This record gives sequence, structure tokens and C-alpha cells, in this order.
Amino acid sequence: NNIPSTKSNTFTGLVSLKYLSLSKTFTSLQTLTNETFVSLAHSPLLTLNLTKNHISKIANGTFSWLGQLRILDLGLNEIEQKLSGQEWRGLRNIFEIYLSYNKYLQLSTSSFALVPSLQRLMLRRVALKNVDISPSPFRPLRNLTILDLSNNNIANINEDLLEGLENLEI
RNA sequence: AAAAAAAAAAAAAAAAAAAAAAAAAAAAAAAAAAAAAAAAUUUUUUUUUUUUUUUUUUUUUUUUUUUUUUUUUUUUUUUUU
Ligand SMILES: *[C@@H]1O[C@H](CO)[C@@H](O[C@@H]2O[C@H](CO)[C@@H](O[C@@H]3O[C@H](CO)[C@@H](O)[C@H](O)[C@@H]3O)[C@H](O)[C@H]2NC(C)=O)[C@H](O)[C@H]1NC(C)=O
Ligand SMILES: *[C@@H]1O[C@H](CO)[C@@H](O[C@@H]2O[C@H](CO)[C@@H](O[C@@H]3O[C@H](CO)[C@@H](O)[C@H](O)[C@@H]3O)[C@H](O)[C@H]2NC(C)=O)[C@H](O)[C@H]1NC(C)=O
Ligand SMILES: *[C@@H]1O[C@H](CO)[C@@H](O[C@@H]2O[C@H](CO)[C@@H](O[C@@H]3O[C@H](CO)[C@@H](O)[C@H](O)[C@@H]3O)[C@H](O)[C@H]2NC(C)=O)[C@H](O)[C@H]1NC(C)=O
Ligand SMILES: *[C@@H]1O[C@H](CO)[C@@H](O[C@@H]2O[C@H](CO)[C@@H](O)[C@H](O)[C@H]2NC(C)=O)[C@H](O)[C@H]1NC(C)=O
Repeated sequence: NNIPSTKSNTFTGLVSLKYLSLSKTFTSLQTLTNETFVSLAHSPLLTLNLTKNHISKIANGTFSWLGQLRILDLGLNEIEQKLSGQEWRGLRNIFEIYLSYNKYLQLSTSSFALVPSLQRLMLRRVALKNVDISPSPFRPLRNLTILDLSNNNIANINEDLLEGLENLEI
């Protein structure tokens, strides 16, 4: 679709919505603030698609009202910012994150502290840098099953990465 | 009472010379010191600009294999009004 951007009460009224897809829908959406998905406060979403939406910036607490959201997609996007953990604020029971196909995703030791209940995490060709810092960004995470960091050309790695991750399988 | 000549001693003061020294100031010569400015041999460290080798990410180009839709060039055996 070709909607430029959403409004304050665009999705207001959906009290039972759980499957929402917005792939290749937004063209004027360059920066994601915490006033875009305010309409989905009462919507118990479970899946979310946001591929090909030309998303380049997300603000702190953007998905704060997405407490019941479990699956969200952010692949095939132009995200260029610093991950500090507050981008996933408000995610009570999150399942997995589609965060592949990007151009720059800087990671820090607190980039994933807020959400410790992840199951799958793929970072395919997102050009990740500066990961070998101690402690590892994945210290709070324990329930991951699939971890993909392929096609990223990691500069360095140390022992602190991927230690104690008992639940990993892939 | 006073005045003078040969001849021998002693006391105050002034101007001198020589010798034995001792202090203050001034000149060098040696043995050291503390430094603010200096140069010169050796081994290392930071930063800027660039050289060589190896491993990989993005994009572009060539060749080969395979798959899906359209323009279709044809057809053999039949059907057909
Ligand atoms: C959002 O919508 C898009 C478009 O429908 C969904 O894309 C689909 O994603 C799946 C899984 O990533 C793709 O399946 C995989 O395809 C690859 C080839 O690209 C294949 O090698 C794998 O084995 C697997 O079959 C699927 O092809 C793809 N479809 C399209 C049309 O792109 C996406 O999954 C949606 N996201 C969410 C969270 O709903
Ligand atoms: C959505 O994102 C915006 C942008 O970051 C957030 O605005 C920021 O909110 C914080 C917290 O209120 C502000 O910091 C503090 O605000 C209080 C307000 O009383 C003030 O007294 C403090 O001195 C301090 O400034 C911050 O200034 C503000 N920045 C901007 C540019 O608006 C907003 O809070 C976020 N909303 C949600 C629901 O996450
Ligand atoms: C979104 O949340 C992150 C936190 O996850 C915010 O980053 C935080 O920003 C503050 C303010 O700059 C930082 O405090 C100061 O940081 C400097 C270094 O930049 C440090 O020298 C100071 O002593 C002080 O701690 C804080 O460290 C930083 N935290 C992280 C984890 O990066 C970010 O500002 C928020 N953005 C918005 C728009 O609300
Ligand atoms: C990590 O995964 C485990 C296993 O799925 C979670 O343990 C389950 O948690 C749910 C909800 O709290 C309970 O209903 C189940 O009975 C638990 N199962 C077991 C075997 O313990 C655990 O909660 C997850 N951790 C986090 C932080 O989400």
C-alpha cells in the first residue's frame, strides 16, 4: 500500500486485532516515534509486519503499548541508529524479532536488557559492529533458540560472547 | 747663684730603615658543588600520512545450469460445421 504515515487514532477501535501486516505500506515513514502505534494500545497484537516500509529511525518506547505483541518484523529496512535497549520498551511477552536486512546496527551491553524472553534472533547482513565489549549484550537473554549473525563481517569476538546461553539450539 | 769644653750613662715625644710574623681587601692556578639554556650514542612509546601480504561485507560485469510467464514460427494423427 501507499499510506504516507499513520495518525493518532487510525487503528483506534480494534479491540480484538492480533494479526496486522504493514509490509511495503508506508513510504513517508522515515522516523518511528512513540506516537505512531498509540492506536494499538487496546489491540492484543500477536504478529506485526513492517518490511519495505523505508524505516530508518525508531524512538525510545515506540512499542510501549505493544505489551501483548509477540512477533514483529523489521526486515528489509534502512534502519541507521544506535540500539540502547529502550527501543524495545513495553514488550512484556515478546517471542522473536525479525531484524535482518539492514545497513548499520550498533550494539551495546544494554541494547537487549529490557527484553529477556526472546526465542529467535537473526541479524542477517545488517553490518553489525562493536560486539566484543564486556559484558556481552546477550547476558540478560537466556531463552534464545535460533541465533543468526551471518553476512555481517564481524570484526572481533571474545570469550564473553555466547557464554551461558543454555537454551540455544541453532 | 750663673755660664760654658773633652768623657760615661738614663728617660718623654716626632720622623725613619731592616727582620719575624698576624689579620682585611684584591688578582690569578688547581680540587670540587647546585643549577637555568646546549649538543650526541643506544633501546623503546604515542600520533599523522602513506607501502606490502592475507581473510571477509556491499555493489557492478562475464560465462554455464535450472525454473515461470508472454511474442510466437512450425507441425504429425485426428475432430469439426
Ligand atoms: C511479511 O510479509 C512478507 C511478504 O508476504 C513475508 O515474506 C515471506 O517471508 C518468508 C520467511 O522469511 C519467506 O519464506 C522463505 O522464502 C525464502 C526465499 O525468499 C526461502 O528460501 C525460504 O526457505 C522460505 O521459504 C517467503 O518467501 C516470503 N514471501 C514473500 C512474498 O516475500 C514475511 O514473512 C512477512 N512477515 C511477517 C512477520 O508476517
Ligand atoms: C516519546 O519520545 C519522546 C522523545 O524522546 C519523549 O519525550 C521526552 O520525554 C522525557 C520524559 O518525560 C523528557 O525528559 C524529562 O521530561 C520531564 C517532563 O516533566 C522534564 O521535567 C525533565 O526535565 C526532562 O526533560 C524529555 O525532555 C522529552 N523530550 C522530548 C524531545 O520530548 C516522550 O516522553 C516519549 N513518550 C513515551 C510515552 O515514551
Ligand atoms: C533512549 O534510552 C537510552 C538508554 O538506553 C538513552 O541513552 C542514554 O542517554 C543519556 C543521556 O545522554 C546517557 O547519560 C549520559 O551519557 C554520557 C555518554 O553519552 C555519559 O558520559 C554520562 O555520564 C551520562 O551517563 C546514558 O548513558 C545513555 N544510556 C545508554 C545505555 O546509552 C537515550 O538518550 C534515549 N533516547 C531518547 C530519545 O530518549
Ligand atoms: C524461558 O523459557 C521457559 C520455558 O518456556 C519459561 O518457563 C515457563 O514459563 C511459563 C510462564 O512463566 C510457565 O507457565 C511455564 O510453566 C514455565 N516452564 C518451565 C519448564 O519452567 C521461562 O518463563 C522463560 N523465561 C522468561 C524470562 O520468559
